[PDB]
Amino acid sequence: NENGETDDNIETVMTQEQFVKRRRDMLEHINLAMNESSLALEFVSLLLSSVKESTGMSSMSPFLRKVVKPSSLNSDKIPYVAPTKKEYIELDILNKGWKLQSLNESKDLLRASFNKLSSILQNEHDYWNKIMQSISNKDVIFKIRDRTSGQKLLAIKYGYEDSGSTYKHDRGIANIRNNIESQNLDLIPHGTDFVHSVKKFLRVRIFTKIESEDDYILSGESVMDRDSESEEAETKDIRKQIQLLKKIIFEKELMYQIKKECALLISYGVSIENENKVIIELPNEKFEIELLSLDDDSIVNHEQDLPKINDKRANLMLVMLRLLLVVIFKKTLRSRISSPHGLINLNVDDDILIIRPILGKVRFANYKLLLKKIIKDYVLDIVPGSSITETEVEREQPQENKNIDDENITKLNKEIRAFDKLLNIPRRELKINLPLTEHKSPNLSLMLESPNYCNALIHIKFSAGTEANAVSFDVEDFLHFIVAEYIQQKKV
Amino acid sequence: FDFNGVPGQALDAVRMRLAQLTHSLRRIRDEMSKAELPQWYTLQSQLNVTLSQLVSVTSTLQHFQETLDSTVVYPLPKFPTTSHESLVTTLLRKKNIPEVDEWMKYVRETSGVTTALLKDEEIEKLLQQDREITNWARTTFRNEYGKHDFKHASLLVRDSKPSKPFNVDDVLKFTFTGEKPIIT
Amino acid sequence: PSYSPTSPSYSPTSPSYSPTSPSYS
Amino acid sequence: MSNQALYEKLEQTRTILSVKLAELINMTTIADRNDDDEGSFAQENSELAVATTSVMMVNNQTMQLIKNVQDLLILTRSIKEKWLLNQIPVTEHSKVTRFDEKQIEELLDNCIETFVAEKTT
Amino acid sequence: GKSAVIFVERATPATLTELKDALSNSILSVRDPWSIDFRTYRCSIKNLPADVSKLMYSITFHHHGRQTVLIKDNSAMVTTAAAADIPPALVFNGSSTGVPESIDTILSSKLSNIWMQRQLIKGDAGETLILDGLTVRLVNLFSSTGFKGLLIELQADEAGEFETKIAGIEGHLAEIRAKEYKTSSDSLGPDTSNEICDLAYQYVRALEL
Amino acid sequence: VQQLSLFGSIGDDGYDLLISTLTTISGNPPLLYNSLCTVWKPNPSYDVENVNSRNQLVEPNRIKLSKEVPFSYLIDETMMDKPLNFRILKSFTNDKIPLNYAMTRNILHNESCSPWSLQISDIPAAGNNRSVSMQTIAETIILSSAGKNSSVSSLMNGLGYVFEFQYLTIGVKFFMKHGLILELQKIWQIEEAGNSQITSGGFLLKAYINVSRGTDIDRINYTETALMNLKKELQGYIELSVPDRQSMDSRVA
Amino acid sequence: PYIQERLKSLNDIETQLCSMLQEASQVTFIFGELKRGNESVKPQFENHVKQFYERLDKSTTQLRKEIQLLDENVGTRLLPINVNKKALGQDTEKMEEQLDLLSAILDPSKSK
Amino acid sequence: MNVTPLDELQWKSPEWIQVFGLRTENVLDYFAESPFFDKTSNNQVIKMQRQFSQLNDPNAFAYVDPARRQILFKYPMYMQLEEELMKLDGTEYVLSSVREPDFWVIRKQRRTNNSGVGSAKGPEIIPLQDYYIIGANIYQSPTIFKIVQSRLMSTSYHLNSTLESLYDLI
Repeated sequence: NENGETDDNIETVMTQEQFVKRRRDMLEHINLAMNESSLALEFVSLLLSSVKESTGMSSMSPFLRKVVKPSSLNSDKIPYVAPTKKEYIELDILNKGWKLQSLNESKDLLRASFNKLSSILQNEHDYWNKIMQSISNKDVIFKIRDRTSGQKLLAIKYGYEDSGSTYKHDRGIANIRNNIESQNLDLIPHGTDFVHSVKKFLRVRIFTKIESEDDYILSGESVMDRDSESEEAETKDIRKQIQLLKKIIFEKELMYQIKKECALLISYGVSIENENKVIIELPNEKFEIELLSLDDDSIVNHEQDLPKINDKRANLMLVMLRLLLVVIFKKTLRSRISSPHGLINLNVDDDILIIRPILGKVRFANYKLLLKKIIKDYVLDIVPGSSITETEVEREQPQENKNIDDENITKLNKEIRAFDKLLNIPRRELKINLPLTEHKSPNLSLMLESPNYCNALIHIKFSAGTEANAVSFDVEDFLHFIVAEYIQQKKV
Repeated sequence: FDFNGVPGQALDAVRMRLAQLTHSLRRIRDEMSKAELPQWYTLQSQLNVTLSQLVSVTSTLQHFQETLDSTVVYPLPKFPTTSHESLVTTLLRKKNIPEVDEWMKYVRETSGVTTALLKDEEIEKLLQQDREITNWARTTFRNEYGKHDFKHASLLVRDSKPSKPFNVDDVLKFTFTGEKPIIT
Repeated sequence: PSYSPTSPSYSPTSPSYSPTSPSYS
Repeated sequence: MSNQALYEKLEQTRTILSVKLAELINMTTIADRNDDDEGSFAQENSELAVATTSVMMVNNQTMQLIKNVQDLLILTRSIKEKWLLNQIPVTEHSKVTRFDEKQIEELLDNCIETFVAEKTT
Repeated sequence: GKSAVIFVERATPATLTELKDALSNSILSVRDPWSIDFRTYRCSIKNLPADVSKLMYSITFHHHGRQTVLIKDNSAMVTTAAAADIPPALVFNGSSTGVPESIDTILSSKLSNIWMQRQLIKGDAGETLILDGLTVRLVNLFSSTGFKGLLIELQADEAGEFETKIAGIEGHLAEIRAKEYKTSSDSLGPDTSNEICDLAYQYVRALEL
Repeated sequence: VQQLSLFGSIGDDGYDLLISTLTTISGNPPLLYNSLCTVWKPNPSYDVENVNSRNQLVEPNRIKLSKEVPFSYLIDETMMDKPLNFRILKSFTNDKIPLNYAMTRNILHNESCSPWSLQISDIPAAGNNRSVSMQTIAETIILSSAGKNSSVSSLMNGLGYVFEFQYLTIGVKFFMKHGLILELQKIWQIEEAGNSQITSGGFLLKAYINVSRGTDIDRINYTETALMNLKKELQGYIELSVPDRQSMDSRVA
Repeated sequence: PYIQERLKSLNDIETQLCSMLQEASQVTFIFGELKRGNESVKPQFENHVKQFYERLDKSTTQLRKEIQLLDENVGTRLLPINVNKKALGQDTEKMEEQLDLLSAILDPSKSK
Repeated sequence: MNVTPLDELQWKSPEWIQVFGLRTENVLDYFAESPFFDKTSNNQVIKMQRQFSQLNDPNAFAYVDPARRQILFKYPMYMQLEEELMKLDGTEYVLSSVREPDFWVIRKQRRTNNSGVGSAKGPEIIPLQDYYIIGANIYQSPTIFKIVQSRLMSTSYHLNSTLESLYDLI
């Protein structure tokens, strides 16, 4: 109601000729009275007779050039009597009732269009009732003003998306009501389309090129997130709009996958022409997920159900990759809540950035393939009767999950703990392993470390006996060789 | 001693209020031309609402010497300078009405009267007075609205406020010197 | 004190204040 | 704070009370109220200016009345806004944490990892 | 970690290079330059009689961090002027503003009434020579009164037989004609929970005459 | 460092509310913290002039050693337990934690020492009407100690200072926009003859920003604004004001 | 929320004010007939007239009362303390992230 | 039926042939203005009344003046008429004389101004209450302040209310 009363108090109008002619009316009709008040300033020169009279007189530039003190009077106090006593004067007092009557007629007319003007404002009373209904409790009461000016102009209120932690650019929400009793969702860009216009979900897609190593034939399979193509978000229903707001949250989430795109740019795995980036990794040549440096997931396709083993795995990717940047969205807020400056400006060294989509690629590919290859090299030590085992032991030694210890604070401790158990996933370097012998007893051991998908294998070995002898060394070519040297210094 | 002290007793008083309604109109006239932007709907009502008030004081200032001035009725005789360029004198000394007088007729004719004389006219006066007396009835109804009220200091403070746990300044004084906070 | 200078506008081209009738003989 | 906000509303109300009365009472004076009695103190003397009272009354009283209303409709919807500003709503299942909250989650993540990542053990 | 400091009192700018080469064979690598500021604060206190002491020494190292050791009457205090080196917890609960400056700055500017800076020796563009189980540092010491002498800093991981390492280097000094030199590994007595402080400290022993 | 600040207070009554409010304005929870401050004065037995070797008029001042006490050395009851600082402060009102604070000044419970925040402040900026309290602070961090007499007390004596008085403060702080901090705090005098809460009745409210510059009029002027915005935004709820300069002068007194 | 009731009580007081206008508008045109000498509806004039007074006095008590109530709500910890509209976005959203993605990662791992 | 009322035009060219050059000017004004009602003309007619010879019988050392007349001072034949006019209209008191309905003039070069008045006299003061009319090129002006104001004043306001009516903008 207040906003709408303020709108009527903003002079505002978009009229061509209509708006134009009216303001010209003001100019001339106001100017008239301005100019006639200047005859009033001419009566001022009419005084003359005094110096303060001259002051008043200079009122006309023509008085500046018409020197005279000019005028003189006599007495008709009798004529004052005639003005007052005349039958004409009695009658003229009737011109007082007459003009005053027509003024009262005007008054009545103005007054009535006023209650009908309050009736267009009841459209708004209803809109506020509509807003009272629907989206409520926890939710944005963002109050905004646009169309510039800074005062008056256009002003209203609503919620938006990013909040705690900072993606950074073009992130928010803005909401208004149509005459169909439905709410239209503005975004301050992401340009309106009641509960959106066009929506892009993040999407995913994983290909494998095998052919049993036959013709370089690659197929994909994609974990699909489609609630439906049919849209409801009913008019007059903010509850359905709350659902549309949840859709809006998902759209804001895709913006996060844009940061992951950029975080790819720090790696050697596909980004082609600077116009499209493709996620892909060497082994069995396979590909996992995508979204063009142009965008992510934009909706228009045929709809059939068939699945595929690639497809099942692919849904696992999206949730991880998605999840992984909630982590980022979390360790950002750790710093913010925790220390003064704030976190702003996001992932220097692409250390913070890299986590998203960088550690997943690493994880899958590196530790795993390299461990497999280490195992073949450990088959070069496959020769002795022997034995040799792997643990989470390196993993156990650092980066504990859900520990009671906490940090500085009770409030701080909780969030730190939340980070930790999810932190396993983000930390995913290879654990490492060992092998041993007894009978006057010897012992050796190796650790696989991924540092950014590059693989180090650092080993150890001690032969425990009456007098102690030992060596430790920290590349895969040398590892093969070290194993050959170990055979000689072992039993054989 | 040669020529005369003619008139203009409250003339200065008219001039002052003549000017203020000129001054407030003139300024609105200057802005009225920058139709590029209107001054803020508050601003124009501040200037055009005290600019209308200016003409109330200028309206009344006319009646207050109103017996005196119609009686004075000065028409000019002057320097011959006034005679050359002529009109300025016809213009500057002329009272009439504009196209204005006409909606004055529209209004006069809008009333229920015109040529029916004195006895019937005196009666209409008593009748309009009766309308004003039926307007007093507004006084009676205003009593019903019955709305007039007010917004011992100590009596009211107990209800209202107990605010302050201590002296801010003294607290600090202590932290810095070990001077200890005394009763405030 | 009141403003500063006094706003000219002086005018003989206005609507009109004089009528006309006392000619014919 | 609240006090200052209200004071304005009270003033607006007082203004709205004092002007339909001036429209009524000034109606008497506008209609012209020349008194044979010497005591009565309302004036309508000169031509232009006594019917000018009628032109001023129109704009003054009628817009002060309607204006008190426009400002008081602002006042109304202002308080509404104040109330739609909202308060801090606390959690509904607070003290009773929902979802697989715990290390239990550490297990969940390991499952996904082995699932998505390869090797068959 | 063990340590010793050698000061060549009677010397010139060139003495450094003489010893630099007499060791040119016994080298492994040479790391980035180091620096050191050595201040002498004369106390301003007359009320305390000649029965107990005066004088405090202030040693600023550029050992990665702008850290400063104060020494008076065989007691050593360790400070930092580097914002990064602040204990995290002090910053969080507001104890620290996180804006430190040099303890010396404070001394000379805020407690200047109690302490007057008497002497200021600096050692610029020092050289870091790396051997096996013995890091050897070298620098020329300058006052506001000219060259003062040459300085040798000996830091070693190996608590094992540091005694031989010291003796060997003193040999090289006899060769290059380095006569009237002063040496310190402390005096059997202090205890190390933070050894670096003590080592940095000895300097004083070598530069008191 | 330059510390620009505004002060005020609330009774324990207002705390619960103020909290809910402050959390929303800042968007961060309050974070529980504490600190002990030990003040030292020049040894009254020694005596020194007010001039340097560089003829400078230099006045004697107090030194302030500050650091955190882990709450384990501060808190009365586990039953209260919990993580929440405001409900917990009512538990703390009127009276002391274990304290006896002397013990820690010289170790106990053969020893080296902790890190300290060693500070010395000047009276807030002379100003006819300041919009904000602007105060200079000289600080150094002590990292650890060495030598015969390595207890913090010995060290201070060696430098020619004497222990004067001490106090503990516990509160919550809000981390906010452009280095703005809000502390809602309680203060306790610590003496050997028992501990009393200086802030008994409520909380000392401190909103501040430490600025690295001083000589960047711009960032200084920006800082003024920040604090102003706060006082302003909370106007009609709580007045943040400039404390009397005279009340923030740690000089001889 | 349950205050949407108190909100509608004020929006109705708003309709009461639009009646202060609507009613006194008749008072305007009706006093028009009255000074016109035609004493025709003088009783009816009095009626809609005390009615404009009545509507605004009811509105005056009703919004004045509503302001008293808002001050009372402000005094209560039910309404947010004295001050300003600011971000709630950060809170629930940040945590809830997990709850949806975690619940969904549970869902695609085993089902039905 | 319409009136020229609060002074209008002249009577022009009609005694421009008879010729206007002061003194005669006053009489020309008489015909023109349609405003000589009693005394001046009456004085004119009584002398003008004799029309050769019916029967019509009924009774019916220099420098001294009025204060305004002393200020005015008359030059030529109109000065002689002035004596006649005093004679026509003079209520007499001890050191004083008052007039009834005389019409008279004050002038310069191309134009003048004339009044029709009543004088009240005394030793140290004397005032004439009258109507005043200015007269340039066959036109007469008769005007009133307060009437003068109501003029462009009501005009200012009606035009301001046009302005206020135009505030019918959003």
